[PDB]
Amino acid sequence: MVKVAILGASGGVGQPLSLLLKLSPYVSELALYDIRAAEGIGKDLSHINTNSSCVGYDKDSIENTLSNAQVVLIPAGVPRKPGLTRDDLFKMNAGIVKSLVTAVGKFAPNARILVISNPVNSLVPIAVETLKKMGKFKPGNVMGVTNLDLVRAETFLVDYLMLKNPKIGQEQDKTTMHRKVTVIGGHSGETIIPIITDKSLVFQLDKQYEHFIHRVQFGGDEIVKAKQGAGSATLSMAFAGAKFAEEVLRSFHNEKPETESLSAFVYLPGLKNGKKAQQLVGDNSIEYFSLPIVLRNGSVVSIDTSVLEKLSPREEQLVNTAVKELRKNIEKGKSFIL
Amino acid sequence: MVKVAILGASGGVGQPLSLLLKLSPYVSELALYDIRAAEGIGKDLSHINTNSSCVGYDKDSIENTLSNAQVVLIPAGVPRKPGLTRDDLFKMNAGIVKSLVTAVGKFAPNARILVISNPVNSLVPIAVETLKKMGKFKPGNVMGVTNLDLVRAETFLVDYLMLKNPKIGQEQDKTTMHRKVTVIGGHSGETIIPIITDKSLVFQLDKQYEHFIHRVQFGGDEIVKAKQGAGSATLSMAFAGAKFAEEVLRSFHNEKPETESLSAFVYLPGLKNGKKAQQLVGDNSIEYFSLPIVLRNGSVVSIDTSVLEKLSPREEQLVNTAVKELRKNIEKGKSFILD
Ligand SMILES: NC(=O)c1ccc[n+]([C@@H]2O[C@H](COP(=O)([O-])OP(=O)(O)OC[C@H]3O[C@@H](n4cnc5c(N)ncnc54)[C@H](O)[C@@H]3O)[C@@H](O)[C@H]2O)c1
Ligand SMILES: NC(=O)c1ccc[n+]([C@@H]2O[C@H](COP(=O)([O-])OP(=O)(O)OC[C@H]3O[C@@H](n4cnc5c(N)ncnc54)[C@H](O)[C@@H]3O)[C@@H](O)[C@H]2O)c1
Ligand SMILES: O=C([O-])CC(=O)C(=O)O
Ligand SMILES: O=C([O-])CC(=O)C(=O)O
Repeated sequence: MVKVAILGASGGVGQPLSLLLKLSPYVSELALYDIRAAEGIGKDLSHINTNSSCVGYDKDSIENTLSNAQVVLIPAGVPRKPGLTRDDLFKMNAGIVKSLVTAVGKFAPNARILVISNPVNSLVPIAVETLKKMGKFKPGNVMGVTNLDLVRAETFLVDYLMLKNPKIGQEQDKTTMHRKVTVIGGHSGETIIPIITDKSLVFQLDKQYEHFIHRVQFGGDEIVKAKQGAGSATLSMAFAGAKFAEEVLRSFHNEKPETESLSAFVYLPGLKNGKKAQQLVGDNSIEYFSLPIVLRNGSVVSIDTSVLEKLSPREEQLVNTAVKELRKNIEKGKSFIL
Repeated sequence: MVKVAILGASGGVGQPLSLLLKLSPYVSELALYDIRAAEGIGKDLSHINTNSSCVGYDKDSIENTLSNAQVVLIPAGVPRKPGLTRDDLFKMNAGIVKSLVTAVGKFAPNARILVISNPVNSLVPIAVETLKKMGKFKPGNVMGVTNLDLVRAETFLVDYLMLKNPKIGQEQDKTTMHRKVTVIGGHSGETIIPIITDKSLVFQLDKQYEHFIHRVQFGGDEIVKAKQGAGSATLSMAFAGAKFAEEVLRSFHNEKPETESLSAFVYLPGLKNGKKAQQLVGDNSIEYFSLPIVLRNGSVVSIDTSVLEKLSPREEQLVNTAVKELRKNIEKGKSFILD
């Protein structure tokens, strides 16, 4: 059935991501690539008694890694650290994503590409425009992994209900809260739009609602601070990213997604209902948004816009703020490569 | 239901181990402790949408880490390195285990203590002899985690079958192969004893038997070599360690273990059928061996000796060489405390 490659497998995200993917029953080969250390990490994980073969490859061996792959996860990139501006991160990461995605376009042009590298809002456009340049772009096959934002929302909605109201918070199970909240937009504090779909819950949060919003939005900053400068979220990204990959993998075996309204940052003009999404977010030419997606054989075949149809006034304002930032993020991406 | 603490949570083994423990439905509170970085790693994991509450703690907060902990995982240690002698490696890890186990004795004396630190064969006797001296030693509660040996055995059994007979290789599920192989003894190449139960797997293996047996025993080395001196097994360890802790945690909630003949390195004299095990291994005073255990409520209540009762002439030969070296491993640990 399905070969997964992981480009950037040896990093803080990449190792535990590789570990979690070795545990997936949907994977048949697992290939790990990095500029260093991947062969040892693959060997390490090949001892695990799950059915997948796991090989890591050296820095000169991206082709062996990619050849025949159906899904390509990209945790490669440079993470936030104290000596580094957003613009530093943007340019270094843009080079990485370009080379790795050019490698995909040459060695496995049909694979579903799941981009973890940050800034997702501008690097996804880099991915797409690189593939378009190559004549290799399939819009269903390029996904910005924004699912860590959904993981946080689920977690924080329970943690904020516990605080306000130990009554209601008892009955909440963090593992199933995706029934009650959906995250859309982009992946930065200006662009993350948490949409509580259970309107009762919005009211029960009361004055903790605005804190909840802010917490989901700035979760990235929170871990950077916790890790005392040197480090960003790694382990929980690995988790979120493997969860998303597992939905993409499910969809090769004709199975229902476990997350209701699973979102990824996708190219609206190439996907069904993208034009309706554009209108619904108030901007007729915006090219990318993180929105709930429908998967078949690991490709996005439609966008489900339901969550855009019942926005509160407050949420409309979050959308508006997101759109204006996103337009700039996208343009910075496209123009770095055009 | 249960509070879990991880001492050494920021290391190569500890971070992935902590992530897997965050995903356990059996855990109420997950507490992480290291000489460095454990607070950020706890915060990172706290964002994961599973029900456990995860908090990390600085080097001076082992007190709050251990308070009400019922299960303590110890991945803290120094791993193998291109530089280090056997004896210098031992010295460093001995101090770390004595020190962390003392704190357990002081702040969570009832906890089930799961020792991942290596050398397991000597570090588990150090934890016991530390606890005895404090008057806080319960034999059911100290377990050297040897589960990675089982994991490799399961996996190399299939890898080796494939290359011999693909018809049968392909028939196997790497994941449930703890019904067809059980590992006993110690955790080192001289002490690991893979008992292929289901015998006709041994004849298909043919001259790949001695090759397989050796692959399992020297798994650690293989990773050290594959990581080109700079690290040992981490992620597979976190996996094998987390599975093992899961069986421990599972036994708190009236559930059968998922792993048949689940082994761990335990103190024979303090344990039901421990005497029977010593006889069956051909050493009446050997105080430690990794053997299938029965867990009631986190604690080892008996040793199941079945697996020693029926042994090939080759398997008794493996028991023999393991016991000789284990005596020295156990003495090397006991004397570190009994000095
Ligand atoms: N999408 C999200 O929600 C989210 C969350 C957390 C982190 N991130 C991002 O994920 C990325 C990785 O973070 P980390 O903490 O794992 O960083 P890291 O520096 O620990 O690891 C990145 C890895 O990428 C590898 N790499 C670099 N260039 C490469 C190339 N050309 N080919 C293959 N591999 C290469 C490095 O060797 C390293 O092993 C960062 O860009 C970070 O901003 C995204
Ligand atoms: N049982 C097994 O089968 C098995 C398998 C693999 C590794 N190991 C062993 O596990 C240990 C960990 O290896 P690793 O690769 O994670 O090493 P590492 O060096 O990556 O991790 C060691 C961690 O232990 C911490 N530590 C040291 N002293 C401490 C103390 N007093 N209190 C709290 N934390 C402390 C360090 O700060 C670090 O975060 C080693 O001894 C290694 O050989 C055992
Ligand atoms: O904040 C960062 O740089 C990494 C990230 O995307 C996150 O944790 O959300
Ligand atoms: O070999 C080492 O040094 C670490 C270990 O215990 C293993 O991988 O089995």
